[PDB]
Amino acid sequence: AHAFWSTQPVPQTEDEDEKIVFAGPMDEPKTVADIPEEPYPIASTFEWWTPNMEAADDIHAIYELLRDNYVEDDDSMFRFNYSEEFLQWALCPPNYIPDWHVAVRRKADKKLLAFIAGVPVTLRMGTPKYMKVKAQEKGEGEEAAKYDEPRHICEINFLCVHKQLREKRLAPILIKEATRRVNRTNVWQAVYTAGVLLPTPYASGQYFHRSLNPEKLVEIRFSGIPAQYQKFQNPMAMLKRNYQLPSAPKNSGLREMKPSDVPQVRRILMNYLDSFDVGPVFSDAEISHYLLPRDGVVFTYVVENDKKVTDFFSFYRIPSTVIGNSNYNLLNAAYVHYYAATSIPLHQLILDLLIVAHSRGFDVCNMVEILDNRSFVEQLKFGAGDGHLRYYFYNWAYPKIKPSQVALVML
Ligand SMILES: CCCCCCCCCCCCCC(=O)SCCNC(=O)CCNC(=O)[C@H](O)C(C)(C)COP(=O)(O)OP(=O)(O)OC[C@H]1O[C@@H](n2cnc3c(N)ncnc32)[C@H](O)[C@@H]1OP(=O)(O)O
Ligand SMILES: Cc1nn(C)c(C)c1NS(=O)(=O)c1c(Cl)cc(-c2ccnc(N3CCNCC3)c2)cc1Cl
Repeated sequence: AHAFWSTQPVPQTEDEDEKIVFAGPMDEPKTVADIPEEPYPIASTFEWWTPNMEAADDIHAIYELLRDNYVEDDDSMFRFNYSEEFLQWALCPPNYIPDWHVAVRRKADKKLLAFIAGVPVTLRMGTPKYMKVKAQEKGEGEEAAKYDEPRHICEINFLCVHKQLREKRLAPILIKEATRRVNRTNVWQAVYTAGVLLPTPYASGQYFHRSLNPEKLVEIRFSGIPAQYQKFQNPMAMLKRNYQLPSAPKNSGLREMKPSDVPQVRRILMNYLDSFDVGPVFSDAEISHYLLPRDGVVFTYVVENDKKVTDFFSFYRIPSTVIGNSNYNLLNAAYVHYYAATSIPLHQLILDLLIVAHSRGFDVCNMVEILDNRSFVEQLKFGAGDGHLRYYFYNWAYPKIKPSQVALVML
């Protein structure tokens, strides 16, 4: 049973998801005037707080909460340690709404207890291709096309309750208050991902990992030496050999992205993401924000030969705290972000991603099997992990799609 999720406008079961044939809202159309202006009620010893995600101290406060209380693996070996610079980048994109950054603090001494954050996204979330075909076959083209235009909605992330406050039904209250603040802004859908299975994803993909520093990954037990390698005299030497990379990129004309690259990168990215059922639409301002290099946060390279940009890739950094190991404090992970290839095969473009990430001291390259990420898995020696990222909408009925039909990278 789901005492909270059963009350919310999301599909309730997989069986229900199979009956969905058109994109559209779940709930009753409602107005901003219908939405309470007073904050959701909360216990008298707590209070709502809106941190300023551009202000160093407030960013540091939220950073500490997440550092100590955000996503861990099941064996409490690793915990995400999103940096302060990362949080300001993720949470303050163009036209962000400060009121969508929602915290709870203990009233007496202002102890920070919980967080949830929304950001705007312009999303294509109309009926997927395979379902539009079914609609044509049945003379239902019109209903299937009703919500084809890209929508201005909310992306939700960084939901976090302090370890001491777990299993007290605080997460639902955060979710209700975030919903209220978003609805007051006349937005009625959200998109979110989680590693856990909730009612009810519209897509799911496995995580994949590419070892860059296998000796450290084995040391911290992110990886082990696979059985097959025990037939060698030095299993770790062979493992290191297996994962060795060039020390400099191989593509002629690879360089870091510059502000002047924004229009070309926008063009080639938007052309590419069009091929997917669910994907973001990005303005120039949003391309600049999400793709221009930021030290320690996001790294973006373009292939420019003979004064023209033909390809690009981007990756972002999230270190994870290594909880139990004494010798290392962090696992430095690079995550595959947006990319587009027009001049070279995708594997040739992404090999340079691995090369750059390795040169910069990253330990592993991670991604979900979205976009065309499957197309380079084997050649570049990615392996599936035990994790899955599930993709959800709030208040949006959506036919189940494959993860290779998802083009929205979730941070
Ligand atoms: C229109 C605008 C709409 C805006 C809102 C869109 C919706 C956004 C929804 C949020 C998208 C977040 C995207 C991300 O950030 S995913 C990252 C989530 N964060 C973590 O995993 C950090 C570590 N864990 C925690 O901080 C806590 O365990 C959390 C906060 C996750 C739950 O705290 P706690 O463990 O103390 O439990 P509770 O007693 O307060 O509450 C129990 C209820 O919460 C349901 N639950 C558990 N985990 C999740 C989860 N990841 N998404 C949604 N719901 C979740 C659970 O099924 C149960 O409901 P029900 O099964 O009884 O029905
Ligand atoms: C290195 C490491 N550090 N940590 C903390 C872990 C769990 C690992 N192991 S992992 O790499 O193999 C991996 C990774 Cl990265 C991520 C998740 C996961 C779980 C829940 N949710 C998300 N969302 C990402 C998008 N925003 C919303 C939440 C990701 C699961 C695994 Cl299992």
